[PDB]
Amino acid sequence: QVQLVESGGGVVQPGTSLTLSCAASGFTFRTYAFHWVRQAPGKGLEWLALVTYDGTTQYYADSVKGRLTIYRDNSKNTLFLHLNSLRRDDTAIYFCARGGEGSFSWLGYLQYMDVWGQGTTVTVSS
Amino acid sequence: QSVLTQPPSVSGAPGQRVTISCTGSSSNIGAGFDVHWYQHLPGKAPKVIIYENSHRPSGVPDRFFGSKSGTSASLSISGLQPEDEADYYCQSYDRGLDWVFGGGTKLTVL
Amino acid sequence: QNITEEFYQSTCSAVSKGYLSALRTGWYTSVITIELSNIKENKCNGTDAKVKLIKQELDKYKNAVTELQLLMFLGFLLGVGSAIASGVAVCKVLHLEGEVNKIKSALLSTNKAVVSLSNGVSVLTFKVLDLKNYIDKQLLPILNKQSCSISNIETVIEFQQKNNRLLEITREFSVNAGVTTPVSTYMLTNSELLSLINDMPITNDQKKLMSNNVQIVRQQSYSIMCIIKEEVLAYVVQLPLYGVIDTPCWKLHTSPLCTTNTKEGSNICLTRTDRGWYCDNAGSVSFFPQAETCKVQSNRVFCDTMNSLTLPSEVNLCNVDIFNPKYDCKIMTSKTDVSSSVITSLGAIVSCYGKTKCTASNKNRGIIKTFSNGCDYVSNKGVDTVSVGNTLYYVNKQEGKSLYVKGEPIINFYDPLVFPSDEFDASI
Amino acid sequence: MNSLTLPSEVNLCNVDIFNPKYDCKIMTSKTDVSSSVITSLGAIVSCYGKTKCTASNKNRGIIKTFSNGCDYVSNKGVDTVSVGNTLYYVNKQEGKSLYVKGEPIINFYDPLVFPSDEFDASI
Amino acid sequence: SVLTFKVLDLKNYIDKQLLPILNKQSCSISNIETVIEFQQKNNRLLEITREFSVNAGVTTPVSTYMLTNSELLSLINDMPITNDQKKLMSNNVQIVRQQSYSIMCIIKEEVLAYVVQLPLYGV
Amino acid sequence: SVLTFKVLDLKNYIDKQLLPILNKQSCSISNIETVIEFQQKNNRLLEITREFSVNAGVTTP
Amino acid sequence: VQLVESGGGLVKPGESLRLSCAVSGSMFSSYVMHWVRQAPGKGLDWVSSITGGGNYISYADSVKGRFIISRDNGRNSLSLQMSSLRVDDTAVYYCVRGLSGVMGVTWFDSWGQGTLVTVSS
Amino acid sequence: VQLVESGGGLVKPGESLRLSCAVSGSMFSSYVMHWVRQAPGKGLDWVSSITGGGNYISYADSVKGRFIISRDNGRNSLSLQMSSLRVDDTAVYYCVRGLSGVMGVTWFDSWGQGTLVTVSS
Amino acid sequence: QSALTQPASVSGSPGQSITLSCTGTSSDIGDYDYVSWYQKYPDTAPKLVIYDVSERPSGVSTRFSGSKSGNTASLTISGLQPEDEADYYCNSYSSTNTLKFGGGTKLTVL
Repeated sequence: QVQLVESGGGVVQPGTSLTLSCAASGFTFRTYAFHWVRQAPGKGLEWLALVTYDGTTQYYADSVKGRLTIYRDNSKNTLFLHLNSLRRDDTAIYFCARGGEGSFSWLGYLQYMDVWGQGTTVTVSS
Repeated sequence: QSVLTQPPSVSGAPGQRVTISCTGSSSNIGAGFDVHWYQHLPGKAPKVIIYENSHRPSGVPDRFFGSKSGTSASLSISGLQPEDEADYYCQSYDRGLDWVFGGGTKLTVL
Repeated sequence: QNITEEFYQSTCSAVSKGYLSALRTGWYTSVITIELSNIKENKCNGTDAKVKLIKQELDKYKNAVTELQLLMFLGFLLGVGSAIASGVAVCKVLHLEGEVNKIKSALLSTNKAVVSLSNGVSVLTFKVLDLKNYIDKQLLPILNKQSCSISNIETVIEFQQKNNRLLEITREFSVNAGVTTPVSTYMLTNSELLSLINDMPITNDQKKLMSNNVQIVRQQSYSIMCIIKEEVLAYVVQLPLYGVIDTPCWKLHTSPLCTTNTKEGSNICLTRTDRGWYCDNAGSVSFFPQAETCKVQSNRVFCDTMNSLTLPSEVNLCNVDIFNPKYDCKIMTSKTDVSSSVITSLGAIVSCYGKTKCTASNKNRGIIKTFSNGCDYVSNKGVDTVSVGNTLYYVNKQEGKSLYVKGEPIINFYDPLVFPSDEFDASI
Repeated sequence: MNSLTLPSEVNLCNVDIFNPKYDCKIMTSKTDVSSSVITSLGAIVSCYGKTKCTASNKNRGIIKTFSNGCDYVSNKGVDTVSVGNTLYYVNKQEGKSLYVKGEPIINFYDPLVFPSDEFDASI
Repeated sequence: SVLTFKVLDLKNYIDKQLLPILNKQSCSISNIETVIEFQQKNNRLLEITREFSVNAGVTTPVSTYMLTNSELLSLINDMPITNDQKKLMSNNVQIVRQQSYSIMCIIKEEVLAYVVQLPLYGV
Repeated sequence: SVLTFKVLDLKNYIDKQLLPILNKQSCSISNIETVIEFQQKNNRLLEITREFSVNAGVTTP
Repeated sequence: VQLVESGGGLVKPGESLRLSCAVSGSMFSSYVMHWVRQAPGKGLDWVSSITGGGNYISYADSVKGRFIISRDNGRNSLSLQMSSLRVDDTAVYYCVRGLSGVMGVTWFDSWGQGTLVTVSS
Repeated sequence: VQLVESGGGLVKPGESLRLSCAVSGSMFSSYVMHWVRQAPGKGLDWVSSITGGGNYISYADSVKGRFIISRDNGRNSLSLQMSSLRVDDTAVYYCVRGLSGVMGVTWFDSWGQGTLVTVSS
Repeated sequence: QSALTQPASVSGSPGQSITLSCTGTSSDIGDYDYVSWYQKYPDTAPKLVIYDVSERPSGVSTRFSGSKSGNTASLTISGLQPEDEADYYCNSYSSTNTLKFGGGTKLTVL
């Protein structure tokens, strides 16, 4: 059984740094790797970030670097992001996804979108 | 001035168990160095209560019990006795100030 | 500095008075890791000339990583201890699952750190190279393009600079099979060894001593190879600690002492079977019989205490006065008469007997001394060479003050022939 | 190439030292040396006379103190052994230990009739 | 009738990728990329020459420059032994590398070769 | 009065083929062929350094 | 194993003077020597260390070359010189014979009697 | 140096059963063990080999994990399990105590009596 | 944010062939053999339809066909369906260690 379900999100004040969590079940987790992406209403998909097995070489997009930190736990195998200094523009649905096959830390092997989540909706307003 | 901190206001009646804790920075003790508890009763020379937190010296009672954890050393005494009035110390080999000593604790009976 | 000696003529022996011990007493373990990423197939078209060396070099790197994957006179009374003990213990701690992941995660950006393990051991961590960044930014974005072709050859020669070190590690551990004596500079660069000197929990005078003798600690250090799993390849240096520093430690040279009986073979004789080093460590002395274990460097000896004896502090009493009712004063004895000579730090003890030429000679005046019979001594600062029989020796010309005391033929105090002649280890 | 093709009767002497089947070669000397050796699964201490004899580990400090005679410690109870002025580390590699009760064999003979002038001998 | 093996092919590289280029009229190389791979095909032989001037014909143990480890595994799959010995020697390539010796044979008619005395394992 | 001998001539190479080039204003080498022969004139010295670093001053053989 | 030392008194700051240390141990050749001081009021702190042959000297930050220490092992004695002085340096000074640790560390075993040195006014 | 083994009989194919081997050797700890079989008609061929501590097992191509061999060295005995079975596997099975050759080749010295195992019908 | 230029929407009846494309730079979908196309239905998770320039994953029809030409990735269809009304993106490893995405092309039928 291959699935990706989400945790966290909702309506957020400007600022008030957000912690978002993945969740997955029915397969191995440490062997592959998880990574984070979004898509916002009014536009398409935009890449955010990637990790490998354990916490090593945290890839960040140029538009996401600094505000977002990303880290994986080996205890119950759920990727955690923490994004800071929330602006008006971050209202989007954020998707976990998995990629990579072997013991690799290279982005070329980390580009297969083998499974997607349902995404958390994050909305900022007043 | 001492990097080692221990409360110099600990005292009690004879009979119970009193635990003393001395803590330091990361560059000492927690950087793989040992702590050595002394005593400073007035009059004769100050001598070691316990060293490197497990070896007690030759002639001591078993009331003293040393332990270490991270940057913090503990010394517990069960059954306080009247001549325990002393200034108790802690030392290490911090990579900055070479041989350091703590503030000390004045133990006395009531 | 202040090297001095006292050749006793009572029993033919030299004591090297005045030295500082600087003895190891324990090991300090440290883990050294090189991070590295798994490379798949080349994904390239053709052979070309620019992008060719990448293929053989990455194949060499693959061969190295898969190869290391496939990788994982009182000596008779001298005690034996497993010197490769703490390092293999730390490797065994690393064999437990999820343990080297703590090193992987905790040493993410900091170059050196200290982590706790699952056995309460919290020694040290250190990363030596960063093939993560180089491999995944300066090699794989270029070699793995569509119809790959390098920009310039300057890219791959620095890849030599980032791969010959790993290949040196591979070829060091392939030859000596996990245990290496001593540690090569490829397993630890010398400036980084100094950094490690500024890291381990020792007092600062030990730091100064080890800094001034980096070659010594490099010579006595060992290396054991730990695991490769989750591609965080690491090993342990078992570099020596130094417990006791700066105590007098003397070298007892010994020589035959044989009576000059003209009748050959009937001249029973004896030596002090005490050749070696005696350092005054704590309330006793550490005795090292095997002279090859101990190293010397400019008034500073360095000798590992694993092969020593915790001999009692009453040893100078026998060293000065051989006939004392306090020490056993061990004796080598045999009727065999051998012309021979030994060299101390500040001179030479000649013990030629019978029909044998005996000369001390220097290049300035030619021959300078002729020894008739009995063991004799020459100061080093009067002579360059000593010839006994048909062989030569050169004395140490290192500067020091000598004093030659008057002794006596001790073996002539006894009867000429009642002695036994059939023991290596004995005593008075 | 550097071995001996010794007869198959060697475990008999290995268990029972006093057997009328093997020579059971002996080193002998009156010299009293405090010393210790390390096996795969522990440490044999043989300190004699006035000498500190301790088996200690970094967990809780010292764990055993030896009075006299040769004694033994299992590897999975201790990290280091101190004899006199020197320390050794035991192999922490996992294995099962069994310590059998023996006896002071040399006290079965007279205290002083033994020779003391041979490196190679036998019982 | 023990064995034969060829480790390198300097015939082809020397007479096709070096000598047609270096021996032209007013010689000049096409690119420096030609010479660095010549470093790959000459550093091995230089490692040979540098490790036998030291040990004077006989070397203990065998260095990886005399035999790459994959090729040692190939030789493991070559000599007439039983396959369980092959598996053991495959698992202890480092040990058999430690035990193995190497003696220097002739160089005449420029077909330079040398003998390895890698250990067998009977029992 | 035993003997003297000079094995290498890094005076000329360093002060004529390296420092006139590396120490220019906004330095840039002419070609990589300059530095690889510098590998020929520095690998030997590095080998000497790593021989004496391992055996600690005295080497056999 | 005992230890007697002298050199105390009331001397003005700014001048050099001897501090003796006269341990009567038989095997005082190897053990490490330290000098510490206990101030009136404020507790005790380390001052000076000397190691055997005296080739690895170290001092606390209060005295950088101000207190110079030297032992004559042949006379089995030790001496500290007040090259530079300060009015806060009044304290009871203690020789102390430390034993090397399992690693290397000084335990500061049985001390001296302690000599009071006053530099006030 | 002799060898006695049991376990023969007529059993249907496709079931696991036991073949015991009960050598009475005095120093049965070092020598290599083999099990071979002689078919009715067609000659004898090798089946299984086991080496001392039992860490270098090998089988002929007729059985890939079908015949699993073990030895208990303390009880100086061998056990062979017929995990998978075939009707052609009827044969007289022989334990053989083989001795290592110069390279290690087994000489297959003195054998057992041989136990007939039939799997027809 | 830097992305890939794509058509906003394409008009095509069922049964015809669309050739929806994106164009980047050399440090983009150009080269690297990492061209990927992805389609997504509204309020559904996106799914892999084209990876590794022309390789097709499991659980998808072969009527999709991805390719590239220089710096231009293309995805072609045959025999259009009403269920093909979706948005499309081209994702590829850009060599400044990132995974650049597409602008979204809406395939619809009338």
